[PDB]
Amino acid sequence: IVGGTASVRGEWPWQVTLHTTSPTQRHLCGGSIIGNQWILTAAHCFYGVESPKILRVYSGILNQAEIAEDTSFFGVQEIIIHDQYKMAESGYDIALLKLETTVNYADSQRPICLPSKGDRNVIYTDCWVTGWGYRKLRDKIQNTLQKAKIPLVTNEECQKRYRGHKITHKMICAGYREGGKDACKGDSGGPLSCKHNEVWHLVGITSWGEGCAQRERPGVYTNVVEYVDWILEKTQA
Repeated sequence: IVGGTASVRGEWPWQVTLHTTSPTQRHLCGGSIIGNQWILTAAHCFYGVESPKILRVYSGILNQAEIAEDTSFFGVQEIIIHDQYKMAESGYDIALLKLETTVNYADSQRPICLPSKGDRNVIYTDCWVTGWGYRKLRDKIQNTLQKAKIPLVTNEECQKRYRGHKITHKMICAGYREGGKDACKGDSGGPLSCKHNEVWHLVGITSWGEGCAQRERPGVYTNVVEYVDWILEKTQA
């Protein structure tokens, strides 16, 4: 996260840190608890990932330092990547991780509400992007979970900033005209949480951007509401 600040412990209880154990353990991507056995994240986070066996999901984490060899984690039973996914910039950057065991909800770990189709007319004015990603294009994974408040921009406005791309209605962007605050490498798969009516909704999934926090380059996110039918289909046994 560029231009953000340290999060308060338990402030984003749905935020998880997805680790890979290969070659050695490290943070791979962010993700969001949306069900007792489900994490919603980004499809492009599994590039090169041949098996879910090398994945570990850690919930209720503030500092990466809290994660040690003796720290409990959730194994991943199945990685579900949208069948239309090809690459982040072309959209459909969404994936579900079916956990081997169920998450016991508590103040430190709880699900974020999925957006409602009836709220695509709502104007989210309190949205935040979170993660342990880079604080600078050329950086490294951060210890403390960072947060940054970023305004949503219309897709028409976003398209104007990415003329070489096709910003579809299945994407949603957030950023400041002058840049300065944005998600970055390592934040991928993380949530774009927006508080509406005293309730937090998973509006977007951190996906991509032209570098990080540059002026006139809004961050691009997977427009979650466009995937609620997909999520239901893929999670409904």
